[PDB]
Amino acid sequence: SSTGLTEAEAKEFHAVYSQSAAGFLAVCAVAHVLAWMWRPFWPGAEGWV
Amino acid sequence: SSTGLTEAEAKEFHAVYSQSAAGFLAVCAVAHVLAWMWRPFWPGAEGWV
Amino acid sequence: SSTGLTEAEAKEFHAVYSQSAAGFLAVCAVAHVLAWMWRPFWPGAEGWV
Amino acid sequence: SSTGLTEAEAKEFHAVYSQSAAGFLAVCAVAHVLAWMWRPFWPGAEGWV
Amino acid sequence: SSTGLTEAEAKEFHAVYSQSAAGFLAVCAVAHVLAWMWRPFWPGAEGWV
Amino acid sequence: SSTGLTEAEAKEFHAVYSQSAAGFLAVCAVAHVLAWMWRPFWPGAEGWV
Amino acid sequence: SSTGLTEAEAKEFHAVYSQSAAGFLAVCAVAHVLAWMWRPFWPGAEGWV
Amino acid sequence: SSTGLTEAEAKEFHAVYSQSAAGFLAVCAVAHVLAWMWRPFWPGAEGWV
Amino acid sequence: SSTGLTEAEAKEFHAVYSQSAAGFLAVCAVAHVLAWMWRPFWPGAEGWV
Amino acid sequence: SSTGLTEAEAKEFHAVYSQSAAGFLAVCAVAHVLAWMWRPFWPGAEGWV
Amino acid sequence: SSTGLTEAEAKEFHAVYSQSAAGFLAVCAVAHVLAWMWRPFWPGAEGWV
Amino acid sequence: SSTGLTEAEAKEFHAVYSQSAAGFLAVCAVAHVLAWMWRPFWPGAEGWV
Amino acid sequence: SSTGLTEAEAKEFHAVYSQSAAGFLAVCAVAHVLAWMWRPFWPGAEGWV
Amino acid sequence: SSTGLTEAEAKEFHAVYSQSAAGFLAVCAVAHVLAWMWRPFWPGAEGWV
Amino acid sequence: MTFSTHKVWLMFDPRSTLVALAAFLVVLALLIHFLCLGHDRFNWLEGNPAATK
Amino acid sequence: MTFSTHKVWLMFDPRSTLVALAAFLVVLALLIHFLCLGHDRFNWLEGNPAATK
Amino acid sequence: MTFSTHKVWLMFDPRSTLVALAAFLVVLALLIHFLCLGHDRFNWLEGNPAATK
Amino acid sequence: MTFSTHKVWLMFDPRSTLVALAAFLVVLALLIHFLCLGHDRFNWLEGNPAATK
Amino acid sequence: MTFSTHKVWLMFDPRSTLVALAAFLVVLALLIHFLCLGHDRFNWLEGNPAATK
Amino acid sequence: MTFSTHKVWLMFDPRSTLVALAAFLVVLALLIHFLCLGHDRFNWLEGNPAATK
Amino acid sequence: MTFSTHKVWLMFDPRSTLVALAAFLVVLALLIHFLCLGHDRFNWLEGNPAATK
Amino acid sequence: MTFSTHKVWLMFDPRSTLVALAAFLVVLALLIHFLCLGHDRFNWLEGNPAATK
Amino acid sequence: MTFSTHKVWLMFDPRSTLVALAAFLVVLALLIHFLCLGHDRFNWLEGNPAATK
Amino acid sequence: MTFSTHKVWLMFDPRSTLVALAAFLVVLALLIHFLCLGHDRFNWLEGNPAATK
Amino acid sequence: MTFSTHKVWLMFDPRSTLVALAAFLVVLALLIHFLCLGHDRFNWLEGNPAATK
Amino acid sequence: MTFSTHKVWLMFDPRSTLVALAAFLVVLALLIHFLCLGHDRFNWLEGNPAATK
Amino acid sequence: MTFSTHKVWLMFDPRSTLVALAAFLVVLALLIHFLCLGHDRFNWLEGNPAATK
Amino acid sequence: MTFSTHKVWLMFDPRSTLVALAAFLVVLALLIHFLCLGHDRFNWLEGNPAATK
Ligand code: BCL
Ligand code: BCL
Ligand code: BCL
Ligand code: BCL
Ligand code: BCL
Ligand code: BCL
Ligand code: BCL
Ligand code: BCL
Ligand code: BCL
Repeated sequence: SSTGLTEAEAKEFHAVYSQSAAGFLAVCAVAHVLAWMWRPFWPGAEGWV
Repeated sequence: SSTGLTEAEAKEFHAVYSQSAAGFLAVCAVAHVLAWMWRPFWPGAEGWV
Repeated sequence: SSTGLTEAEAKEFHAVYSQSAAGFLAVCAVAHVLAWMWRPFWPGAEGWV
Repeated sequence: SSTGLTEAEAKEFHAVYSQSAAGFLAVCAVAHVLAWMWRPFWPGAEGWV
Repeated sequence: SSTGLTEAEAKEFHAVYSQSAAGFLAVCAVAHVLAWMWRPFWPGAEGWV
Repeated sequence: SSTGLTEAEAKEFHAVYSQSAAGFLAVCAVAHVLAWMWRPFWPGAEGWV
Repeated sequence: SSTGLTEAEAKEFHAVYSQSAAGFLAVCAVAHVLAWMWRPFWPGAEGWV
Repeated sequence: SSTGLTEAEAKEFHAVYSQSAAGFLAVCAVAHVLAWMWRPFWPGAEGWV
Repeated sequence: SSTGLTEAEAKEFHAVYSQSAAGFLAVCAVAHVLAWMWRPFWPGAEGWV
Repeated sequence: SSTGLTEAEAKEFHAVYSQSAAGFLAVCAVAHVLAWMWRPFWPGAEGWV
Repeated sequence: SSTGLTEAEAKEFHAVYSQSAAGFLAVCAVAHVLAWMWRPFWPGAEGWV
Repeated sequence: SSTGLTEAEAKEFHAVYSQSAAGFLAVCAVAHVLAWMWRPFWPGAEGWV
Repeated sequence: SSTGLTEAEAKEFHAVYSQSAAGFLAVCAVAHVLAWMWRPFWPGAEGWV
Repeated sequence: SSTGLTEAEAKEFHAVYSQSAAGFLAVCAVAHVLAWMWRPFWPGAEGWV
Repeated sequence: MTFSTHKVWLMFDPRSTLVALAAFLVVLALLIHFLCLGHDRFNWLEGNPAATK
Repeated sequence: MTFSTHKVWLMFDPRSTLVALAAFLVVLALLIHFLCLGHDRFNWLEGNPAATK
Repeated sequence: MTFSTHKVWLMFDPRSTLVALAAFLVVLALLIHFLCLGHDRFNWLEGNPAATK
Repeated sequence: MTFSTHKVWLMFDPRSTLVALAAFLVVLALLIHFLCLGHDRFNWLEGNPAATK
Repeated sequence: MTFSTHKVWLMFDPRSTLVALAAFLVVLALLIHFLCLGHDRFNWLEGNPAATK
Repeated sequence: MTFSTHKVWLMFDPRSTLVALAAFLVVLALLIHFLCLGHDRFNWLEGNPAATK
Repeated sequence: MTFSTHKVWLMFDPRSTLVALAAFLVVLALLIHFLCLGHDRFNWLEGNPAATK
Repeated sequence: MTFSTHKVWLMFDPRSTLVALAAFLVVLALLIHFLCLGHDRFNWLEGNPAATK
Repeated sequence: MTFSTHKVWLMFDPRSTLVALAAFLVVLALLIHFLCLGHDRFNWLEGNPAATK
Repeated sequence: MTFSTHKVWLMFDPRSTLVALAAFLVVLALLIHFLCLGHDRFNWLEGNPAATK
Repeated sequence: MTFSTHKVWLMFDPRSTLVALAAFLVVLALLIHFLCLGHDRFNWLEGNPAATK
Repeated sequence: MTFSTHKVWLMFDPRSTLVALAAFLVVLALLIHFLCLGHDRFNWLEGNPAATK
Repeated sequence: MTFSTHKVWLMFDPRSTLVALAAFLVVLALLIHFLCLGHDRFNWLEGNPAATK
Repeated sequence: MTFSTHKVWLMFDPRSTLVALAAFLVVLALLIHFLCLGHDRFNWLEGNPAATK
């Protein structure tokens, strides 16, 4: 369309892009779980005590 | 019209855009419920006491 | 005329615009009533006492 | 003339403009009456005492 | 002349302009009378006492 | 000449200009007399005492 | 010459200019005499005592 | 495609690039293990005590 | 020559210029004599005592 | 290719470049060994004591 | 030559230039003699005492 | 090649350049030996004591 | 050559240039001898005592 | 070559340049000997004592 | 300008005049509100007592 | 503008008018929110007691 | 300029003259109001007692 | 804009509108998070006790 | 320049001369008013007693 | 964008979109890491004890 | 210039010369008045006693 | 990118991509080293004792 | 330039030379007057007694 | 880049690559030397005793 | 340049050389006068006693 | 570059390379001399005693 | 340059060389005079006693 | 460059090389003289005693 790609080329690029984005989000989720196990980042009513 | 799209293309784009906007607002609503359950953000007459 | 629109297109755009503006103003009015119930914002002769 | 409008077009635009201006001035007059009833804004010889 | 108007157009424009200027000056005169009645603005030899 | 005006136009413009300048100077003279009668503005040897 | 004026035009312009300059200098001289009669502006050996 | 390279050229460049990236990451991983054995960089609840 | 004037024109311009410069210098000499009679401006060995 | 060089010229340039880079790295390694023997730069738990 | 002048014009200009420069230097020399007779400006070993 | 030189001109220029660089390095080496003999610039464990 | 002068013109310019430079240097040398007799400008081991 | 000079012209220019450079270096060497004789500029272990 | 002077729009472009008038009115309203906020008696948000003297 | 003035879009371009109106409304909302934040009684995040005097 | 000098608009363009005069008058009005606000007696918002000495 | 106004994309370009909306939403989210971080109660990283008064 | 020198308008353009004269006269009037305001005796708004010494 | 919206690359150029996304993600990651470094509890390099209150 | 040097205007353009002379005279008058105002004896607005020593 | 996505270089120019990647990696390495130097425990040149608390 | 060097105006343009000379003379006169004003003895406005030592 | 990748010069221009590499290496060497000079233990010219703690 | 080097004006333009020389001589004279004014002994306006030590 | 790599001048222009090398060498020499002057032990002009600790 | 090197003017333009040499010599003379003025012993205007130590 | 390398002027323009060399040598000489003046021992104008320790 406005880009030079076709639907097939867009489909395969989107497959690779989706796999890459899912991997990035999975690594970020694992990183956040690790960070929480290090120091939880949502304080209770009394703060960081 | 002035964008080059047809009504059918505009309709399918609007369907995707509407779904995405509804999902974003739903996530924001859940986030605001969570933030309120963490610390409510409308103070009473005596403030944060 | 000077915008390229016809009266028919101007009329339907104005219908959508009028509905959107009325909805925005209704939400703003509800928000102002809520903000007043939270904390009224017109002080009496003695101020915020 | 120098704007491209006709005298009839100028007449109808001026009718709408005059109505809108009168409405704006009326709302401002009501707002000024309300503001005066809240806190009058012309002090006497002793000031705001 | 140098402007695109003719004498007939200039005369009627000047009629409207003269009426508007006279009205503006009358309002300003009334406003200055009111301001003087509020607080006179030419001090005597002893100042504002 | 170098302005495009003729002597006839220059004479009547100068008539209006001269009347307006004389009126401005007369108003300024009256204003200066009034300001002097308010507070004279040439001090004597001892100053503003 | 290099200004486009004729000697006849230059002569009358210079007549008007000379009269205007002489009048300006005469007014300035009267003003300086008046200022001196107000406060002389050349101090003696002891200054303004 | 849009770079002028062929798929075979892209394939050999990617082979070299992948080997270089893997080597860089392996050196970085060894470096991070060494840095951790020098001074671990995730503090416990008591900090660096 | 390089200015477009003639030696005849240069001679009369120089006559006027020389008269004007001599007058300016004469006025300056008189002014300096007056200034010296007011307050001499070359101090002796002890200064302005 | 995109540089104008051929594989043979690229090969001999890479031979010289590789020799020079290896020499630079060897000199840097010797310099680092010397600097360590001067003052080691990885502190222990007690620091520079 | 490169200025457009001839040697005859250059010599005639140089005569006036040399006379003017000699006069300027003579006035400067008389001025420096006068300034020295006012206050000599080369201090001895003890300074201005 | 890309500089316009031939291999013979490049070779003779490189002969001169190599001689000049070797002389510069020899002078720098002698200067560094002299500077070390003046004040050695690698401190021991106790510093400059 | 690259300046447009001939050797004959260069020689006769250089004669005057050499004379002027020698005169300037001679005046500077006399001035330096005079300045040294005023106050020598190379301090001994004890400074300006 | 790239400057437009011939080798014969380069030879004589380099002869003059070399003589001038040698004279400059000789004057600088004599000046440095003189400066050393005034105040030597390489301090011993105790500094300028 | 009055109700009867409809011919002013043969001289002033209605669109540009409307835009300029809106800009001027918004700026004036902001300035007046800020002036009220800048004084003790009329800063309704600060809520000082009305008698500031 | 009212409900019956649909011909204003024969004078104002709907797209540019919508963009300018959105920009103005966002700026106005930000200004008013910041004004509330800048005063003790109406700064809901600071949570002062309502009676500031 | 008086009531009888209608021919002034054959020399000055009415629209640009009106715009320039409106700008000058607004700036002058703002200046005079600000000068009143800058003095104790005539700052009606501050409301000092009229006798200020 | 609603679920039924699909014709808005015949006057607004989807790509530029999407980019502008993403930029606006990101800037708004950053501003709101920074406002939360700028107050004691809602700076979750600083972790003050919820009752700041 | 007097009542009899109408030919000065064959040399000076009346419109530009009027504009420049108005600008100069307004600037001079503002300067003199500001000078009066800058001194104790002649600042009518401040209203000092006339005998400032 | 979801797993099924592959047609979004007919509207957005994949190379420029990838470059802009990489820039945005790197900047956001740096911002969040700097915010963590800016608070006592979550500056892992500084290593304050977790209970900062 | 004198009363007899009328041919000076065959060299200097009368209109530009008049404008430059007016500008110079106004600037000089302002400078001299400001110098009078900058000294105690001759600041007529300040009205110091004449004997300032 | 992965080991199998060689067709990424049909979209990204290898030379400019390599230059940009090298610049980014060098800047990131400098930033991280400077962050280590900016903290007491991890400034190996300063050589503080590891237990900074 | 003397009384006999009338030919100097074949080299220097009389109008530009006169303008530059007038500018230089005005600037020099102002400088000398300001220097006199800058010293106690010769500031005639300030009127210090002549014996300043 | 390794000993076997001579084809990298069919992509990178040797002259510009050499110039950029030399500039980067010189800047990196200067930075590291300045970092050594910026710390007590490794400033060889200042010559502090090695045990700075 | 001497009394006999009249051919120097076949190389230097007399008008530009004269203007440059006038500017240089004026600037030098001002600099020297200012240096005299900058020292106690030779500031003839200040009129210090000649023996400043 | 070594004694045997004479073909380096078929790639680098000898004149520009020489000028750039001279500039770099002069700047480096100045920098190193200034660094010596910036330390007590190696500022030969200041001449501190060699044992600065 | 020596007495016998007249061919230097076939390479250097005499007029521009003379101007540059005059500028350099004037700047050098000013610098040296100011250096003398900046030191107690050699400031002849200040007239300190020669033995400054 | 040595005595035998006369062919260096087929590569370097003698006039521009001479000008650049003169500029560099003058700047270097000024720098070295200023460095000497910047230290007590070698400021011959200041004339400190040679033993500054
Ligand atoms: C989320 C899916 C739909 C959507 C569904 C609806 C529905 C249903 C309604 C609106 C209404 C409105 N929408 Mg909408 N709206 C969408 C996207 C937008 C976008 C945008 C650029 O993305 C904008 C600027 C708007 C703007 C607006 C307001 C001008 C208008 C008035 C009420 C209001 O919310 O005022 C306050 C303005 C704001 C708070 C900012 C506006 C931004 C958000 C996105 C507005 C959506 C609000 C809407 C009520 C949410 C309901 C959707 C639910 C998932 C069912 N919408 C998409 C296309 N929208 C209402 C209306 O027309 O009034 C009569 C209405 O009933
Ligand atoms: C909300 C749906 C309609 C609308 C419905 C009406 C109705 C009904 C009226 C007006 C009137 C006015 N409208 Mg409206 N108005 C709309 C959008 C606008 C826009 C705009 C750029 O979108 C502007 C500048 C205006 C401007 C104006 C004023 C100039 C005018 C004077 C009274 C007033 O409110 O002054 C104060 C100015 C402000 C407070 C600034 C804000 C302007 C707001 C947006 C206008 C809405 C005010 C209106 C009274 C609300 C009633 C609508 C209800 C939903 C039923 N309207 C849309 C098209 N409008 C009145 C009129 O013509 O006077 C005789 C009137 O009776
Ligand atoms: C509101 C509907 C009408 C309107 C109705 C009238 C009527 C009726 C009169 C005027 C008069 C005037 N109008 Mg009007 N006027 C309108 C819009 C304007 C606009 C504008 C750009 O919108 C401007 C600059 C003016 C300017 C002016 C003044 C020059 C003039 C003198 C009064 C005055 O100075 O009061 C001080 C106020 C100002 C300087 C601010 C000016 C702006 C406002 C909008 C002026 C309106 C005047 C006043 C409120 C009259 C409205 C009463 C109606 C019954 C609602 N009008 C619209 C078109 N106007 C009077 C006149 O001509 O004198 C002989 C007069 O009798
Ligand atoms: C007011 C109506 C007339 C006018 C009527 C006269 C008359 C009559 C005389 C002058 C004279 C002069 N006018 Mg006039 N003058 C006018 C407008 C101007 C304007 C202008 C741009 O508008 C300028 C620059 C001048 C300038 C001048 C002076 C150069 C000149 C010398 C005396 C003087 O006042 O010096 C000081 C300069 C000033 C104080 C500032 C500007 C001068 C003011 C504007 C003119 C007033 C001067 C005059 C004495 C006023 C008397 C007019 C009465 C109403 C009868 N006039 C208009 C056209 N003018 C006199 C003359 O030529 O001397 C022989 C003279 O007799
Ligand atoms: C010195 C002579 C050779 C060279 C010989 C080798 C050999 C052998 C190897 C590499 C490897 C690598 N080289 Mg190499 N390398 C050279 C010049 C370069 C240049 C350059 C612009 O000059 C760059 C950017 C690189 C980059 C790289 C890395 C991307 C890659 C991964 C390991 C690594 O060191 O990561 C860390 C990145 C850095 C430390 C940044 C510094 C870059 C330096 C110059 C990398 C060269 C170090 C290399 C390991 C030396 C090995 C010892 C040799 C026997 C002398 N080389 C020259 C052409 N290079 C390795 C590889 O491909 O992994 C599978 C590998 O086995
Ligand atoms: C006012 C009427 C006449 C005029 C009448 C005369 C007469 C008569 C004489 C001069 C003389 C001179 N005039 Mg004249 N002069 C006029 C306008 C000018 C203007 C100008 C741009 O307007 C300038 C720059 C001058 C400049 C000068 C001097 C260069 C010259 C030298 C004496 C002097 O005053 O030095 C000091 C310079 C100043 C104080 C500043 C210069 C500006 C003023 C305007 C000088 C003119 C003052 C003049 C002497 C006063 C006499 C006029 C009386 C009304 C009779 N005149 C007009 C055209 N002028 C004299 C002369 O030529 O010397 C032999 C002389 O006798
Ligand atoms: C003064 C007369 C000759 C000259 C005579 C010689 C002789 C003889 C030799 C050199 C050597 C060298 N010359 Mg040489 N040199 C000249 C002018 C220059 C110029 C210049 C732009 O004017 C430069 C940049 C150089 C540069 C250089 C060095 C790169 C080179 C290495 C040793 C060295 O001194 O390093 C240190 C660099 C410096 C101290 C700064 C460089 C500037 C000065 C002018 C270098 C000349 C020093 C030279 C040794 C003095 C001896 C000449 C005596 C009068 C006999 N020369 C002129 C043309 N030069 C030597 C060589 O080639 O090594 C194998 C060598 O034997
Ligand atoms: C003033 C009358 C003559 C003149 C008559 C002479 C005579 C006679 C001699 C010189 C000499 C010199 N002149 Mg000459 N000189 C003139 C104008 C100039 C101008 C100029 C642009 O106006 C310049 C830059 C010079 C420059 C110079 C020197 C470069 C040169 C060397 C000695 C010296 O004074 O060094 C120091 C540099 C300075 C002090 C800077 C100031 C330059 C001044 C203007 C030089 C004039 C000095 C001269 C001796 C005075 C003669 C006039 C007397 C009143 C009779 N002259 C005019 C044309 N000049 C001498 C010479 O050639 O050496 C062998 C020499 O014998
Ligand atoms: C004064 C009349 C002659 C002149 C007569 C001589 C004579 C004779 C000699 C030189 C020599 C030199 N001249 Mg010479 N020189 C002149 C003008 C110049 C100009 C110039 C732009 O005008 C420059 C840059 C130079 C430069 C130089 C040096 C590069 C060169 C080396 C010795 C030296 O003085 O180093 C130090 C550099 C300086 C102090 C900077 C100032 C340069 C001054 C102006 C040069 C005059 C040198 C000296 C004072 C004159 C007598 C020299 C003695 C016989 C030693 N000359 C004119 C053309 N020059 C000598 C030489 O070639 O060495 C083998 C040499 O024997």
